[PDB]
Amino acid sequence: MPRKGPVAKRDVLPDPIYNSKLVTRLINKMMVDGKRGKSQAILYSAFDIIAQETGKDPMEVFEQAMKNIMPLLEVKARRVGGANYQVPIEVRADRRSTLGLRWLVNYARLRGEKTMEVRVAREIMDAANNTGASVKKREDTHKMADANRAFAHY
Amino acid sequence: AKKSMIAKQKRTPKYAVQAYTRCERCGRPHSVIRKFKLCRICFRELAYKGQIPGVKKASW
Amino acid sequence: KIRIRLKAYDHRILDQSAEKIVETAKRSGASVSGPIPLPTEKSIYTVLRAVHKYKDSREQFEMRTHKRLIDIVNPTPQTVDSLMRLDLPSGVDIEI
Amino acid sequence: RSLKKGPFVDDHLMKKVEAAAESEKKQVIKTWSRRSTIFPTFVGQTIAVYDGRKHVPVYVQEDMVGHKLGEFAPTRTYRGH
Amino acid sequence: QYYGTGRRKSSVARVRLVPGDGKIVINNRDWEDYIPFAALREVIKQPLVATETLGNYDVLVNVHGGGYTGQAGAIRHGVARALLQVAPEYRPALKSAGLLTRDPRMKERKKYGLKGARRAPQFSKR
Amino acid sequence: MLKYNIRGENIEVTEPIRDYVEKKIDKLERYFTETPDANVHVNLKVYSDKNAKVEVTIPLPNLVLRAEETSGDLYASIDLIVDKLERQIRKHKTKVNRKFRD
Amino acid sequence: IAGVDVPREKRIVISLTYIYGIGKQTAKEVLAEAGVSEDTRTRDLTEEELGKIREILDRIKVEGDLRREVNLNIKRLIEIGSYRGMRHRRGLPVRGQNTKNNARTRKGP
RNA sequence: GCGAAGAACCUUACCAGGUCUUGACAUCCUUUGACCACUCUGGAGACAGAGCUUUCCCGGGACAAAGUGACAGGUGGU
RNA sequence: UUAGUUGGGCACUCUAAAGUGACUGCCGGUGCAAGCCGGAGGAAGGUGGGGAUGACGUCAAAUCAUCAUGCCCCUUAUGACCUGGGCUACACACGUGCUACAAUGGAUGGUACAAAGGGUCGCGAAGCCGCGAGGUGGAGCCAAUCCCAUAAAACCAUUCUCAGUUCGGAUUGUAGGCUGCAACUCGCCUACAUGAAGCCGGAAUCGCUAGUAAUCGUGGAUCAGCAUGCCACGGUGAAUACGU
Ligand SMILES: [Mg+2]
Ligand SMILES: [Mg+2]
Ligand SMILES: [Mg+2]
Ligand SMILES: [Mg+2]
Ligand SMILES: [Mg+2]
Ligand SMILES: [Mg+2]
Ligand SMILES: [Mg+2]
Ligand SMILES: [Mg+2]
Ligand SMILES: [Mg+2]
Ligand SMILES: [Mg+2]
Ligand SMILES: [Mg+2]
Ligand SMILES: [Mg+2]
Ligand SMILES: [Mg+2]
Ligand SMILES: [Mg+2]
Ligand SMILES: [Mg+2]
Ligand SMILES: [Mg+2]
Ligand SMILES: [Mg+2]
Ligand SMILES: [Mg+2]
Ligand SMILES: [Mg+2]
Ligand SMILES: [Mg+2]
Ligand SMILES: [Mg+2]
Ligand SMILES: [Zn+2]
Repeated sequence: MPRKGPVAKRDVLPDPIYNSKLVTRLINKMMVDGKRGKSQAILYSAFDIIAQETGKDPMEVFEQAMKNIMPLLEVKARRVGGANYQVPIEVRADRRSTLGLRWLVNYARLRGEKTMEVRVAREIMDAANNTGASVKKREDTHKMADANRAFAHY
Repeated sequence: AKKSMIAKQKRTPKYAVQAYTRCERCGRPHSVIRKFKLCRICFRELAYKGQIPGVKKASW
Repeated sequence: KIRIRLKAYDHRILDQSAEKIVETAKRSGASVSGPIPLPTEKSIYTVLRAVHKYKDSREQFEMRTHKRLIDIVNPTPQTVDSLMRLDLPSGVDIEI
Repeated sequence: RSLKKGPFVDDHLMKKVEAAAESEKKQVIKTWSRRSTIFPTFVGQTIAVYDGRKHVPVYVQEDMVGHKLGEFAPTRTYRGH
Repeated sequence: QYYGTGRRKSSVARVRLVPGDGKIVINNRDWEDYIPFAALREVIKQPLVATETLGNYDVLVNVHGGGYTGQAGAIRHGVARALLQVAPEYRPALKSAGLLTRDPRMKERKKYGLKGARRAPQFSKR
Repeated sequence: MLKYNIRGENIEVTEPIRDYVEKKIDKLERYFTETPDANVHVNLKVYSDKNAKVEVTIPLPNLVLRAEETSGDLYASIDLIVDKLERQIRKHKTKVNRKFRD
Repeated sequence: IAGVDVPREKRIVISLTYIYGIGKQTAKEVLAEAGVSEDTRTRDLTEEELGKIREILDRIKVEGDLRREVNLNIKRLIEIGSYRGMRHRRGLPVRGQNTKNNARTRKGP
């Protein structure tokens, strides 16, 4: 019942070396307990594997990896009288990027290899090739949302 | 059983380890500050009265 | 070649009493440096507010002490007597 | 005394058994000091140690040297639930 | 000359600026060592990149206090205040990025009945 | 499976009293077909003018059951404290089911 | 091999600690008096190296002899009547720690 | 992780054993005015028996020696 | 000068007294007015951030045990002294915390960066000894001067290679240190060895909106000794808020 609605949003600083916004927002996503050095370093070294394994562009390939896992639709369930109906709805521009990084890192921890260094770098390779767990979940979101297209606006 | 207890604490004990501190006004054993030799209750009730120099309520 | 240490709970007495020394000292011992405001030392005492229960409700008290410093370079025969004569009130402690 | 300055032995307990060597386990010793380490001189003697409400007799062996008197006089009375 | 003493958190950084090549001196120690992170290194040059003077002046820094990031923030404010003294014509440029402002964020105080600044002990219904 | 805890003050918690409290509050199981195991807080106190008090708290997950009563003797209060508790279970359960069925 | 089978893929500093009565720190001296480097695989030491270690480890106590000594000490306390005997004989915590809660590592499940 | 901002003896308010009855703590009684402390013995200690000393200061005094009363003392209940 | 050291100077920080500064002050739009939206100046803009401050009253809420006190009760004891024991028990149930279940990690070596406090029957350095907890020693300090007091995470190199293990440390045997007249019931710490449950936790449930949560160290009260509790200090430092 309370609350005034819209609120301000945090800023992002342009990181050196790989000047980008997604990179800076990715560093803070996989950081734990405020250790910037640990989280930042594994990302910078991970881009080396991106160059050595399949060298196209460290700035690129990461790009379309994001634009291949960011969802287009979304489900925001609501409870109606008698039964709860999963209502499909669009995804805003800001949450478009947020749901990408979170899905990237949740399944980068579950990859199952020796180091987080390899695991994160390999995962974006699979996404850049329309494969992997991160790509898989977005299809689940789309399949479920498009299955309930009936009461989309109604 | 307190008048006996206060008198007991005044006189010197068998060894230096038996000795301890007691509140001067009331005489409770727990929570005594040896800067003032008052317990936490007598300290509050008498600091409000403006009789402890320097002591004032702390906002920050 | 004489230093003066002043401490007080209330600076209003301290600053006023400190000024009295400065005027009197320069009468004979003109070589007097200005008072130096040495850092104040503070202590807190958090106390349970209630009597029996309620450890979550407490109360905090403080004790701030202010200090000053007076330095004299070239003394005079009456400067010590002048310092001796000037007796500051209570609430301030002097120390030559 | 758990240090180099030890060991600690109670005076009135130590002196009583010292003059009881002529008895040679002929008299029970009734003492309260539980904080005395058992000496070699105590071996073979029987001492009654206060357990908080009464005196319990213990016969000193050679294996008991270096321990305290109270170790062989249990205080809390536990019998299960 | 060009004193631009700036602060951040618990850090105070007194910076004297002189024309030169671009060498940075911190407590008589090379600045490659004192600031290890290259990410922390770019922010030092923000007042020197809005105005094209990066390869023209030498900074002599005598910082004291605060954590390693704390001196990095306080030295950014240090040069900007000193650089603004060099020429007032840079004020609109630096103000746009918000570099003259001294950040007001400080660590809070602990409160009684709480396990920190705002952390509350676990509540049990029954 | 309910676990009890009686805080007897100014009174002795005799075994017959313990059995009486346990068996009377045990019939609430019929209503709430899955009562997750929870702790019951029961308080008893008697005044100088022969008045008895009972307080019951049964923190079910979404159901905070309470009732407090004052009567003549101890047994009347316990028998009269079921009515206040049974009302709340019937109030809370039938509120959820019928409203979501418009 | 050295009293009992030790791991092969492991390292001599780590493999030795697989016998009762030896530990990480003590493995530093037995690898020092043997004059052999710490970073050596177990399936690399020669007979001359392995011979010195067995000679060095002979002086220190090992399994069996140490296993029986500690049990003998435990037995000595059971019938002497010492307080620790009833703790050992009943399985309750022996040293000075409480029993109202948190004594499961010795009492069991 | 509440009174308890610190339970090995003390704290301690509980229990066992060993002890005292104007009393451990204040007022008014009366004789001396310092009163003790210490060493030895029995001592678990409290306490029982002996010796050295108790020097008050200025008719005043506070304490202490000695027995009596008025009296004291209760962390006993609401 | 080995070192801000010494000589020298308050230039800068710094400490603390007195002042300025933020008041919808100004501008534009909107409104009739309160006001609302945006913008400039500024370090700070809309009660800037945080504290102290808790109206009439409700719960016969808690405290006769901090203190006081009506009435009732005891008084060769329900008052007074001493030693020993207990408040530390244990088939079990619940609440609040600490440590983990490892590779963003363990181990080894090098090194940088704080704030806030305490110290006279007190803090206790250098030096020497011991693997260690610690011992001798006595400098300086009634302290912006000396001590407590080397901050830790972080950074840089090597190694371990996904296992109940070089993870985890409970538990236990032996040998020690320190306080105290005294460490068995019943203290803390050190050395060697033993090596348990535990590989992310069911139903359910808790905290938090920015220097916050999260994480890492530091100090103080009580204190001869003893805190994973309490009260304060700083280092690094997020994600999200469509909306009712
Ligand atoms: Mg003590
Ligand atoms: Mg509560
Ligand atoms: Mg009925
Ligand atoms: Mg303990
Ligand atoms: Mg709490
Ligand atoms: Mg006692
Ligand atoms: Mg005599
Ligand atoms: Mg005598
Ligand atoms: Mg206007
Ligand atoms: Mg504005
Ligand atoms: Mg107000
Ligand atoms: Mg009531
Ligand atoms: Mg009550
Ligand atoms: Mg009373
Ligand atoms: Mg307790
Ligand atoms: Mg380990
Ligand atoms: Mg012990
Ligand atoms: Mg070990
Ligand atoms: Mg298992
Ligand atoms: Mg595993
Ligand atoms: Mg301590
Ligand atoms: Zn008091």
